[PDB]
Amino acid sequence: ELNADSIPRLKINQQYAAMGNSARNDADGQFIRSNLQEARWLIKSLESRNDTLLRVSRCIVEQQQAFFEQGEEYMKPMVLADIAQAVEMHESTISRVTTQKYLHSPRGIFELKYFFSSHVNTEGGGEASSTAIRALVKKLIAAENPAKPLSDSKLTSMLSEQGIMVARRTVAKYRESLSIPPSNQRKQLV
Amino acid sequence: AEYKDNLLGEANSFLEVLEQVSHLAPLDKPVLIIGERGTGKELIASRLHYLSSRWQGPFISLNCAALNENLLDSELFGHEAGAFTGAQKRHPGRFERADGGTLFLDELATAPMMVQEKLLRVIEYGELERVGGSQPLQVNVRLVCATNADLPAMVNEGTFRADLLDRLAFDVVQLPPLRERESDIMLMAEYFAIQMCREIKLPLFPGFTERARETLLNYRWPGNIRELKNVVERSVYRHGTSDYPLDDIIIDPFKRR
Amino acid sequence: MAEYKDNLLGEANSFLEVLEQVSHLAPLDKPVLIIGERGTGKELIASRLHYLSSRWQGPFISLNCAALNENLLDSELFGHEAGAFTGAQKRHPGRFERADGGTLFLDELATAPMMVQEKLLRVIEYGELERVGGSQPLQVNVRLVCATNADLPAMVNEGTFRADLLDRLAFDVVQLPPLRERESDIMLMAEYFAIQMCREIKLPLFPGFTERARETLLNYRWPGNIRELKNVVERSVYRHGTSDYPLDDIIIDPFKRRP
Amino acid sequence: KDNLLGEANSFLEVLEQVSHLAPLDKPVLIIGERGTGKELIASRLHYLSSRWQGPFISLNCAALNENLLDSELFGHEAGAFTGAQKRHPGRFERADGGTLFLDELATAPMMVQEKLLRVIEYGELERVGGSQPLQVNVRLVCATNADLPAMVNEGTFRADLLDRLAFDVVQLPPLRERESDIMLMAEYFAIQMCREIKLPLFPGFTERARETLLNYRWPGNIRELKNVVERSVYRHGTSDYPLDDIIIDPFKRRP
Amino acid sequence: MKQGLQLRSLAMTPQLQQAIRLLQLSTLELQQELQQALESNPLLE
DNA sequence: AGGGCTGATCGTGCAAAAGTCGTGCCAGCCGTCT
DNA sequence: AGACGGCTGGCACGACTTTTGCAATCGCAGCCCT
Ligand SMILES: Nc1ncnc2c1ncn2[C@@H]1O[C@H](COP(=O)(O)OP(=O)(O)O)[C@@H](O)[C@H]1O
Ligand SMILES: Nc1ncnc2c1ncn2[C@@H]1O[C@H](COP(=O)(O)OP(=O)(O)O)[C@@H](O)[C@H]1O
Ligand SMILES: Nc1ncnc2c1ncn2[C@@H]1O[C@H](COP(=O)(O)OP(=O)(O)O)[C@@H](O)[C@H]1O
Ligand SMILES: [Mg+2]
Ligand SMILES: [Mg+2]
Repeated sequence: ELNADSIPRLKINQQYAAMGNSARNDADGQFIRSNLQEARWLIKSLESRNDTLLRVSRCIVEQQQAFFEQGEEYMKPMVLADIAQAVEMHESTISRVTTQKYLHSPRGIFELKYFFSSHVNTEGGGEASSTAIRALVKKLIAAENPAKPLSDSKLTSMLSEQGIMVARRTVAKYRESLSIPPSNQRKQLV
Repeated sequence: AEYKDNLLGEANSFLEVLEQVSHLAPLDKPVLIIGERGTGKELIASRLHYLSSRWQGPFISLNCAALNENLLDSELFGHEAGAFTGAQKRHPGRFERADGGTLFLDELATAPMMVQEKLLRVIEYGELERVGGSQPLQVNVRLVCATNADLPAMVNEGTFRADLLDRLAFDVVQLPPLRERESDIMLMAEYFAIQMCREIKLPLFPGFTERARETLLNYRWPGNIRELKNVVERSVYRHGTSDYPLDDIIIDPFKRR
Repeated sequence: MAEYKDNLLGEANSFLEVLEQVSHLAPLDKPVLIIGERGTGKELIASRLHYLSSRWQGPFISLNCAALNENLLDSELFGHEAGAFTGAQKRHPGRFERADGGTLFLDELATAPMMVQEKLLRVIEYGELERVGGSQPLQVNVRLVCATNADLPAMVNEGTFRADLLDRLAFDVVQLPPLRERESDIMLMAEYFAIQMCREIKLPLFPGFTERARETLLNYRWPGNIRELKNVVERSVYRHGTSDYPLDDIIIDPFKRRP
Repeated sequence: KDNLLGEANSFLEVLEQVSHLAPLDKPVLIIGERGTGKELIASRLHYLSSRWQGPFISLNCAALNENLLDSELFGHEAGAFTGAQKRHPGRFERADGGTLFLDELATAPMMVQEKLLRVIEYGELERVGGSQPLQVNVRLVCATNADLPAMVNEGTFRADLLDRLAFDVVQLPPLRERESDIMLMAEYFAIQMCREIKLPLFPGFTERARETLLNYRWPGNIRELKNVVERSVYRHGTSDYPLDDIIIDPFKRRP
Repeated sequence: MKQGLQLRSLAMTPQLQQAIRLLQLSTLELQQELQQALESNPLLE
């Protein structure tokens, strides 16, 4: 549901709308008509932004319902072109106006780009993403000895066991993205 | 994972075919068929796609018949921009339809031999033959076929070049004839009786006379499943039929008075 | 330089010598033609020459001859766009125009229209550019590749192929060792495909080859040279069985109804 | 504007015909088999024509787009359903006294034939949706591989084309007919080839097979001559590569 | 299928383009911009 | 008296140069057991 | 008491995104310039 209270409403001054036609002066009427045209263009722009946002949001929530329900660990690889193809979303107006949209859902507060998760490989016609990988790596590092955290190689093994097949290079890279100490640096005396 | 919908495939050979499909399911290669008429083959193809349970949609579903002009199935490998007249942006379609998927080849034998050659040329290397000047692009997707057409016959005919014919040789399926299947036929008959009673939500499944099932057997039954589905609604068409069992099955839509 | 053959499914009999001749012929860019049978390594030979696309910048251009439907095929030759056709768009040059200098792999279909082949041949002979319009042909060199899948001088007699196009074509042929001819790595490339199949299956281990199976392999007419051999290889691999038996039954004719 | 002269007395007389015609702009035909080099001679006339600094550039008769035939010689001015641009005239409009060798005339549509039959009319260039035609003088020239009378008995080209036939189509002598500098032509072609072959010189050389090649079909005067020359050379590629046992049989099964 | 005649629009640039560019902005970015714009117009509410 | 010339209107994209992530890849480093 | 070893982050390339920078010729006819 679009935040209609957070959705501004553009009202036209109807008193000016009734005070211009009677203007026997052409300059006042022309200025009023130009102002009305500009205001109508602006209001239509805001409304089109809202409507396209609602449509793409429905498409993403359909795509990210698994991300909405199970969470970032089950965040599917979501892209604009795929979403635009899936929901018949704008081919370029969407790419423009996609910036700065936020949503409150059972998962929490999520950005517009936060809904779209990157693409990662999965065999057997399955598919994989990025936020999924981040949450899975967080769990795997949690599923490590308190004295010895999970290795980036161990994280790669865990990802491959999950079928993610992140491999050690992306495993270390995402652990850097997750900003956690891996095995030989998170090592602590038991 | 995802479970394929129930199919009345009670033939023991049908179970065997299902098993063969099951073995092939982890595999990923061409899948052809003998295309028995009135026989619900691409339903089995879907059960395959379902058996694969691939993420996203790999169960493309398009025939060849509507591709009357060569351009149509030609546009199964669509157009990019401005080749001929661009009626809409990125005329490409039906190709990425199984982006990471598989293709269902229906009405395949009717396809143009030039069209067939184009398809085969796509098969191995995977190059995107987009009409209009551009660069190709592969995609890891598959294909599958099912047709009453006799492949050895067409090879004698040379309707498609032999290269493609062999290129397709990775999994065959000879569906049993409608006149071949009898016990499964009556089983699915009761099944469709119940299924109609459900979908229409009519208060009572009327039943059918023993004479009703016997006469339906005496019916031509050219399509074991496709004809049966039409007969199902044909009896469902009758009003008050649900209240009491009746043998009123409407074969001919043109039948009247 | 030299790039490792990603596949060298080659015949020690004379496709060794054939490959040697190809390597000798490779450096120049003059007319390049081949010859072969239904599914007889000829795409693989195309890859051979594409590796033999010497140095770098080997722009692989494919000419799937029996494609292009009917109508705009003409444009696919020359170049679309401008305001010309039912549309208007930027200069999508013809497929030959699209690749400048590239490798022109002929699909050995033998086009029904000699004039259409002749129009391609005139552009193939030289490119003077199309400064008038993209509807025309342009000023492009290209490596060019041909092959044979049928009887050339017969069609010359059969009038199927224009003599002038034939005279320009086949400056140096490349025939192929058939399944009825090559017959060299039959068991060798056979187990090669077998290992590929096992690795694809992630298979435990190769059960082996039956002497009856090997005898059948020798006896095979092999209607398709390269692939159909690999085809039956895949056929047996899918047929599969216990690791106890090295090989069972014949996969030469999958078409045959399953027992 | 020259090449590896076949060095023939017939060639001498044909060149004489060309030179006699040189100033003239009359439409011209030719019936030359592949390797004849009549096109090369034609363009040699074009550069050597009275209009030495003239716009002389051919366009294969086979080229034209199925519907763009009007858009072939004439060129788009306004409308045409494009809805934009389409303001560029035809290369034939781009001619104006220049040359466009009517190659491939052996196969153009009877439709193409009649449209050109209009082009055979003196001047009057009409374009799409036009106001006033253009009487644009242009030099006409063509060559064919076959017999104009043969087509005529077939009726293949309308006799309008025969009217379009204007200048006496000189014809290239057959390979068996030409037989002029076969060793010398081989010598020049092989000089060029070894240049491309980058080998030093033909230490083998020899000429018994040169006379053997004098007993050759030679279907293309330059199409096959040099073609077989290079075929044999590349099969050799060695310094000591003589005229002995070098065959022209690329289709044939070598051993 | 082939080519002949037949076949046949356009968008707007600058003013429509500026209006569209205003929407790619943030929510409160659009709100403050709307306030600043409404500061001028005598025919809006 | 004849030519220039004027814009009042003409509005949901894209494209383009740029940037930026994914994944890899690689190089030194420290705990330690040798 | 120096090498193993995984860290761990620097470095890399393309691959997906992306933001901005972009409006007209209408249309006559009267007015201005010539
Ligand atoms: N298990 C099933 N459930 C629902 N519909 C079915 C089932 N099996 C077959 N059908 C129906 O039968 C019709 C034709 O089936 P089929 O004979 O496979 O087609 P074809 O004539 O191409 O072989 C299809 O429209 C399909 O809806
Ligand atoms: N070593 C190999 N590596 C890859 N493919 C091979 C190999 N040996 C045989 N094949 C297969 O055999 C076939 C070669 O024949 P191909 O060139 O496709 O047929 P055609 O001659 O009709 O064009 C292909 O299907 C190819 O994949
Ligand atoms: N006098 C010549 N010197 C060198 N090469 C020639 C000569 N005449 C013809 N050729 C060769 O003939 C080829 C052109 O073929 P051509 O004879 O024009 O075919 P056609 O006559 O059927 O149009 C060119 O590659 C050119 O090298
Ligand atoms: Mg069917
Ligand atoms: Mg010629």
